[PDB]
Amino acid sequence: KNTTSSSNENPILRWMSIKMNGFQNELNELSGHMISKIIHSQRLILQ
Amino acid sequence: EHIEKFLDGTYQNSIINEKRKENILIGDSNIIESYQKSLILKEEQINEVRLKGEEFITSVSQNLISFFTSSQSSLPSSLKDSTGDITRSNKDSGSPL
Amino acid sequence: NDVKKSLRGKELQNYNLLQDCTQEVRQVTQSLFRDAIDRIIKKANSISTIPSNNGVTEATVDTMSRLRKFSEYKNGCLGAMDNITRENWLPSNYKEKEYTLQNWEDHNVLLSCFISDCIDTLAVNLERKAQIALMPNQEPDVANPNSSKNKHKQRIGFFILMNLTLVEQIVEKSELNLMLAGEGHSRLERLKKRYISYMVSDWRDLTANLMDSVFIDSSGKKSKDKEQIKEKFRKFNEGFEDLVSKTKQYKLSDPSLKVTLKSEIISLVMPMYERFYSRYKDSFKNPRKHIKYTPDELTTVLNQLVR
Repeated sequence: KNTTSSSNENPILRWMSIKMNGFQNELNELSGHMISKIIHSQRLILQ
Repeated sequence: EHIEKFLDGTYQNSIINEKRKENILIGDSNIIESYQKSLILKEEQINEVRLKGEEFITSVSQNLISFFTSSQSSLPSSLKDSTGDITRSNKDSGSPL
Repeated sequence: NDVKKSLRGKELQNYNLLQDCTQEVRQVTQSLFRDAIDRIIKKANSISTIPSNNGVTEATVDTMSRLRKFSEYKNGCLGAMDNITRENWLPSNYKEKEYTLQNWEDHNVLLSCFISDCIDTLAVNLERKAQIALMPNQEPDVANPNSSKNKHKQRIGFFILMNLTLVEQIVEKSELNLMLAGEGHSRLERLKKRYISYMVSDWRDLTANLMDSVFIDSSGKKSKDKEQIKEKFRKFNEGFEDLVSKTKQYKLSDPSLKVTLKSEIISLVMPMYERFYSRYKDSFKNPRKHIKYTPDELTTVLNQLVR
């Protein structure tokens, strides 16, 4: 139309871009703590 | 919670917002292409499909802490799910992690 | 108003006829106010079903924007409140328990009196319509949180309190806002607390037969009848999660209603489980396998029952 949308995809880019923030943030956080934990595994097993 | 609380989640009370006429003034001329009806043709299933995106991504996320890392250093286990080496005994490790 | 006030201490002789055709324009007020009440009756009873997502019939929107048409004739409303009864807008076979109303002094009395009585009429007619439309074979029994009849006190409660959500959210910025001071706020509060208590009803069943389950086995010993442990505590968990389950059907709109129903039902439940949990938490090495919640975690459940 566009609209793009009908709130609910513009305002569910409040979902979609922010579900992309839950996803990109999820990879961010798991990336962080996983990276530092494995860093504390070469610390914790090798070192 | 809110995003599920907009699908059926009224989203008609939002139509009741300007359908208070914003009185004053007197109209009541609400011709919004109402609204965001919406989504029943599979875009609701695109929404719940995205929620499967989320809980799925958490499922593979913590499911990466199922291997310990399979017993041992597969430590950089960032990707991906495979290799069920089933030497369960012993410590070093069922741990994960 | 301008002419009968105009300048006095003088001969004024058509002033009687001013009071007579002005007595007919107070039959235009009077007829417009019995028209207001009967307007609520017929214009409300127009609809027959609670809505799809159970919202607000826009006959109520008509009723409140109808009231803001009663608003900005304000000073003519003030003089228009002259010398006329509450029963000059009443279908006389009413009861006053229908009306959250508890003087005869000025027109500011009949201001909040009259308008808040009109929203009481909105309450009794909407309430009647729900009482019909859910149990379509019964007598509509009204204003009754202690009803032994309704099965939909939560549902009717959220319906009606969305109607009042509308009403105070037009008295939000109205002149009625600045008109109906003092009592009429508290009239609206009692109006709320009815349907609030409708949404506390089966929680009062849970607490009711919980502490009754304390009462009937308050006779004998410590619970070697461990069917009483898992009776009170299991069935308490059963009805508790039933109530949390049917709490999920409704999602509130006033934040102060969230605070209201929240702290109400917290204050309903808690001390029972405090003295009762803490009374009977001495029965196993794992009460866990029989008794589930703390008051800490149950409190937390209630505090995220109200997202």
